[PDB]
Amino acid sequence: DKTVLDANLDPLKGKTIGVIGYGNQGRVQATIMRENGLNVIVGNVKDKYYELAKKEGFEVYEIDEAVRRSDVALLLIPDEVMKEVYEKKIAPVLQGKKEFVLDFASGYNVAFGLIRPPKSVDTIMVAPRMVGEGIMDLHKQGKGYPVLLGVKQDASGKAWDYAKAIAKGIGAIPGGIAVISSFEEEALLDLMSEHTWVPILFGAIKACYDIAVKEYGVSPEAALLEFYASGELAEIARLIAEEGIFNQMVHHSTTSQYGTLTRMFKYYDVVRRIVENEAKYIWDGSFAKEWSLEQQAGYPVFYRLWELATQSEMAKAEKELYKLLGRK
Amino acid sequence: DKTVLDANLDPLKGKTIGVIGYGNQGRVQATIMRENGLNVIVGNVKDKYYELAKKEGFEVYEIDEAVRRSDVALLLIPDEVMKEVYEKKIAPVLQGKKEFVLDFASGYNVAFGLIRPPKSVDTIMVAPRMVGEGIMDLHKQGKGYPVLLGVKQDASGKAWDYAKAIAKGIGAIPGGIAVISSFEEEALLDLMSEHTWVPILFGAIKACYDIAVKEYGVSPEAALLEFYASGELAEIARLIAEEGIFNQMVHHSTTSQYGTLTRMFKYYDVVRRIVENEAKYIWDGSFAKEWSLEQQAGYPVFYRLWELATQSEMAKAEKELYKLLGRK
Amino acid sequence: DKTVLDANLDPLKGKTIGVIGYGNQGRVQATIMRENGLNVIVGNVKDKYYELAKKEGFEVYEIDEAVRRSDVALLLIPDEVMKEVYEKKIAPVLQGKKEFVLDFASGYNVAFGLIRPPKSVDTIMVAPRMVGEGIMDLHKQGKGYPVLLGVKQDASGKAWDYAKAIAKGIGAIPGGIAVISSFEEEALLDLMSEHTWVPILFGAIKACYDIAVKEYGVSPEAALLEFYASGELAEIARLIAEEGIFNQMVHHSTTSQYGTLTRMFKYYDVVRRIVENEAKYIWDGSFAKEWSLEQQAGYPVFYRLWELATQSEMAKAEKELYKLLGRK
Amino acid sequence: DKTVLDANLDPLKGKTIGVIGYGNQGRVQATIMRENGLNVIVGNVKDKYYELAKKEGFEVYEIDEAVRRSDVALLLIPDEVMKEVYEKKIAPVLQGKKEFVLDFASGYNVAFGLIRPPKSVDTIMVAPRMVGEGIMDLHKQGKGYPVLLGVKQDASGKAWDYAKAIAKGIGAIPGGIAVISSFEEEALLDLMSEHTWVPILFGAIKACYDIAVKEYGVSPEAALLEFYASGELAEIARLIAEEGIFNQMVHHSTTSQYGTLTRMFKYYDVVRRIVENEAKYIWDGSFAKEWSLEQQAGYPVFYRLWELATQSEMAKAEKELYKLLGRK
Ligand SMILES: [Mg+2]
Ligand SMILES: [Mg+2]
Ligand SMILES: [Mg+2]
Ligand SMILES: [Mg+2]
Repeated sequence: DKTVLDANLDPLKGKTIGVIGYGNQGRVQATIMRENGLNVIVGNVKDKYYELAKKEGFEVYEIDEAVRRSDVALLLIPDEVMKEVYEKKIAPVLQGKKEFVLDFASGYNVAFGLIRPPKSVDTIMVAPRMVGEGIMDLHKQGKGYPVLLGVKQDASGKAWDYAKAIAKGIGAIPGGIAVISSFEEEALLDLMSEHTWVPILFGAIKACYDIAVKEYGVSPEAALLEFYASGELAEIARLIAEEGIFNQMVHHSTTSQYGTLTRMFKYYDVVRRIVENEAKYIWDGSFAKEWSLEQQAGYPVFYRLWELATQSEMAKAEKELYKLLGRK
Repeated sequence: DKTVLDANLDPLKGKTIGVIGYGNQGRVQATIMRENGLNVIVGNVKDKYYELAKKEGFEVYEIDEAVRRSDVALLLIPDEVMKEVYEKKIAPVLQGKKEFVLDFASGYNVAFGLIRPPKSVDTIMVAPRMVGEGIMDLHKQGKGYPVLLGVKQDASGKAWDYAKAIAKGIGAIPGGIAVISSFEEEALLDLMSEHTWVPILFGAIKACYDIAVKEYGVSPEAALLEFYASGELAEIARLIAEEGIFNQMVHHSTTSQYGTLTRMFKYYDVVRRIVENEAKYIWDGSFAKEWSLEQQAGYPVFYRLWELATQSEMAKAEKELYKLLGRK
Repeated sequence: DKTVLDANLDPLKGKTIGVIGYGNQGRVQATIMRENGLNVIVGNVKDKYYELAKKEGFEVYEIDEAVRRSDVALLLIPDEVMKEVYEKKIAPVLQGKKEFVLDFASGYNVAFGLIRPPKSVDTIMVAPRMVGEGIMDLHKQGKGYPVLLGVKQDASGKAWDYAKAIAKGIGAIPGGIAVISSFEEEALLDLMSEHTWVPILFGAIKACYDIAVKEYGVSPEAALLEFYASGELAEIARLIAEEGIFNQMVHHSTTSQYGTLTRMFKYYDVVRRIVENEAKYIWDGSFAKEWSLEQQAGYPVFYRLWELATQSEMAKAEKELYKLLGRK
Repeated sequence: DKTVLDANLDPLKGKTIGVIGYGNQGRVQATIMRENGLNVIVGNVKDKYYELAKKEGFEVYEIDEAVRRSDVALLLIPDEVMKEVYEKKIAPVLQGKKEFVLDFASGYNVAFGLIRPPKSVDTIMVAPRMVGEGIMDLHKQGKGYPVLLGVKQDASGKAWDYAKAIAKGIGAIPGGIAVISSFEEEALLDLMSEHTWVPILFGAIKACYDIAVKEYGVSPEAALLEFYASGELAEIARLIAEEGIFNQMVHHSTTSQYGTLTRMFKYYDVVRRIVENEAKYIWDGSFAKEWSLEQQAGYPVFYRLWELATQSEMAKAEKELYKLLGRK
């Protein structure tokens, strides 16, 4: 199969590396690769993070100074401000380079054309699939972890080797794995999840609550206990990842199995058409445009929805309960 | 009827003219009217074009400078950057004028309100209907060529006279003609063509290819030969422009005539509905809004579509083929 | 893999050939193989053409006489009269043959069963993709040109060799190419083009005109200048055939590209449905029946439509105009 | 204006006329114009009509012979056999003529392209609006009567004069009138009547009968008395033709007027849609195709319908009844 389990690490010995940002991700990658025998420098503005990184032993600079010194760079910062930074400070120095390597953690700002670097550069991609904290909690066992690879522009044929060397330098492999894919094939995923089943689930829960209350005379303090106020859900999401998704149900009763399976094979089509519509809306690039426009307006909708959701009925009752049970 | 065939040229003798931009159009217009007995000056930024115009015997200044010296101006540049230019350099120098004449080549940035000059100015329109190159290939025979005229604001009653004088000064008349119309009546046209039959044609071709392949087991190397890989279309367009649209078919076989006529009179309503929808969407001004917003966003959709189209199935086969026939 | 570029030519040395018809095709196809070192004889009715072919150095006989002498034949005449000819003069003289070869230029009269020759005959197909005139303009460069091959009935296992030898004998190869296919896979093509995008295009243009006029108060003398009275379509088709279909647009503006691409990916479904319907209506053979019937009636619909189309407002306006521009 | 009431008659004095057919129409026009000072000859096959026509004082020849002698001709025969006749006997004798005039009584076989004479000929139309018998019953009062005129092909600028002279030579004017129109504007009419209200009326009557019987227990021997077995209808049509269509109702009772007017303004749209569909089906020429094909088959549908209609229930009841009232 395409999968990869280990590779070399030499192309990054003899060069310097410039890490951008020192948030959750930037901190981890940086340290782990300082351990693997690499020269590392950071680029960031003088703020809280700035003091935190040097303090761990690093020689911290500002951003564009960390690039003139480097032949490689890691742009580990959010996808909402990464654009502006690339045009003001980076773009000129980048133009004034000969052979560079530029890395990302997400393909949003690239796959959709919001960033179009030159052809004198080797562009790559490296995307983990961990929340960011447990990654360290696992590396201390020598464990690896999974990632996604990809490339958009190679001018030396060495892009894949560079990417594998990177994935190795961060403890992801050996021990874990790394897949080959494109940028689109990662943004598509990181969005669909945030668009199809999370909101569907939330709305289904809210609807169960509303119906149980306003049509069957049920107490608000009860529904919550069953639906999500109890950690039964976590128990499900756990056995899912460990024992499997379907084999998980073997631990529950037969009635639950029957109802679940029937109603699952019964509603599979609606969710399918929904997912189709959303994925199509994304593939073309409308959602990026929508989000950028909303940014250009002042996040009005965001405000009103963040209001409505909290000022709903379920949220209030949840408040009294969580208080009554000590839950903060 | 409305049509005009020739008029005077005296109102432009005794004045100066400022031609903005020395691209395809501006170059031609200036080169021509330098011959009809007129003094001409250019305004443009110092780049490739700047060296070319002066090289041809012109005196080249900066844009704002070329206006202080002029009582007339030709704003021959794309409709995508004209706004900022007009707002920064022109607007003040124009406020500091007494009686001016401003000319365009399209009505997009005006008809839709993206430009609202003062009332101390005569605003006009002159729109050819040629690709830009053949205009020279024809003037060398002394021929004329067709144009569209219009006016948005006149404060001296001489606007139409100025417009006719201009159309004469560029060799369009006599020999060709000139029509009277508005700005809307030109943008509407220059858009509808780009919105109704070009894309319908392209999609129909693509669909014929896809169907022929994926449902009848046909070779990709064949369909192209019939549909567009052969220059049969060029002959059709030529006979259209020269002999007539319908009379053209007299040269083809009876079977083709029958099929074409029937299937045309059969599928006329659908395209009519489509065209109605699009023209209505334009008349109000939504398309301009959409385009300006996409500009403000970063042309994501443009990028993704330019990607999909090329990464299609037909394009790859056409690429394999063009290489095979020797076609570059 | 599939395509062919050159082959042998020996099977046609030691044999005679009988060319039927001396119209456009028969004229070119004959001279070239006469040059390539082949004995050639023509069969045609004694009329204008009859004098032309012999005048060029040929020995002209009558059709039935040209077959008794030949072991091979080329039936290069329209698909509307071929049936009677084959049924009256050819079939009788053909029963008393032993090893014959029969060639065509189209598969209409065969693929649809309107002709069912015997089994002692080798039936083949050769279909160029050129207007018929430029083919000779190109052969003088030693060039080749495209063709489609196919077979319906082989009683000697040598049919493909004969077809390749033929294609080589008319200058199409080497220099050009030749594809292997069936009769259907050519009739389907030569029809769909005449059924799907040509009439859709014509109707869309007509509708654009009608709408622009009768709902926005536009002048008839103007719309034409934009839509087709200018040869912009010719430039589009030329760039299509030469550089590519989509890459063609790079020479246009950005607004045009955006509108075109959007409206193309927006309507792809409707035309797909249309094309499906038409291709299905053909595959089964209904259109052939329709056309064979209309002939038995007197071409009434043909007449009425040829009338309506010409007596439309657009045609009258184009007539008033083409006069005004000197166009005959 | 737009109408004619009288005109000259000299262009037809000094010439001969060939009247084809001696049926109801031809007999009348011939007998008449033999009185207005014209030399007349007939062409027809030797049968009853031939003997009758030569008995009435004419000199009779054979059709083809009657044309060599004439410079004008009247083709007064049905529209179902005219084609073969024109193609066999007339066309050959007509190619060798110099300046001819050809007249019709209906535009069916022409307007639809089933006949396409040469260009050295003057083609015209003259269509009365009478059953054929009463025309003589009226002429003997010196009256005129209505006609329709038209032209398809004039090569001498004299057709209209010829047409008026003809309309005069038959006593239709003065006393009557003559209208200007085309061939289409005559066949369209002569068909619509036979397609829209005649069959609608018949079906409505049949339906009233069926409903009255099979849902309200009525006697078959009664309904007929009311619906059409009584001549009440004839009076309505007579008053229509004489006093007017709506003023007619003044003689009936109020209740009738109210119901009629209401249900008339209530059902106007449906019949309008029907008529639109039918007129459109005609204008293009599909009905002619249909009829010619049915002719080419054996008139099966005609037979089956002539059977069904007569073998209905209403017909059997009317047969039992008419016998009971002495009606043959
Ligand atoms: Mg995310
Ligand atoms: Mg344009
Ligand atoms: Mg063809
Ligand atoms: Mg009739």
